[PDB]
Amino acid sequence: LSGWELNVMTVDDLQAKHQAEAHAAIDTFTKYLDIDEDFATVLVEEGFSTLEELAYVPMKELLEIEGLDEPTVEALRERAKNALATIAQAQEESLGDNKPADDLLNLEGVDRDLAFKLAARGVCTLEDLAEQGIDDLADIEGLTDEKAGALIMAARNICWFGDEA
Amino acid sequence: HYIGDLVQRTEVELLKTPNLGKKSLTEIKDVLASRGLSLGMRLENWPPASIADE
Repeated sequence: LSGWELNVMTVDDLQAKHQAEAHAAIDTFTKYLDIDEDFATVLVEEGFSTLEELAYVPMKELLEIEGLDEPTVEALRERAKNALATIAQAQEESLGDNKPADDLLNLEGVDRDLAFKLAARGVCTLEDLAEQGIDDLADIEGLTDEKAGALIMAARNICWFGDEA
Repeated sequence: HYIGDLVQRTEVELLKTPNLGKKSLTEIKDVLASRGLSLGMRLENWPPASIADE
């Protein structure tokens, strides 16, 4: 009716979700900005949308609060550096966590993201993807039952008819 | 629902569908070792002559 997404919770559940979001954002901001935690709690108390890409918003209203925040913009650049490391971690998510082999990557009907999603369940080769079932590949929401069935059938056909070019 | 329907279809036709698994193929081989099912037969639809309606 409003056209926008809704979430329903209790009042104590709202306080628990606010405390969990506060703790998670405080840990993330302390890991990414290298500051103290006692000041971080008092800063995230008044902070709306506590710490995620808030430099585009006017940070001059934070100067109305106590304390100085002159060097923190440079820490934002450090966050970008951490983001690059995070991007390298995303490359690790491509590579370190069971990267697919050349047989699985060059399979027709599958992209790089689909091959990564299939190989994230322990598979590495096209034969390992053929060993998996439709119900085993159904654990990943990116692949559907018909698409997992077609991929399993294609991998089984590549394994069985591999003698023919 | 009946193994007669499994005997009506070929094993190659079942192997061309990914609904069966690798362990399911071994179980199908263990079932077909008794040669009572999956012997590559063809029925009318369900019924043989001994399977008559009375």
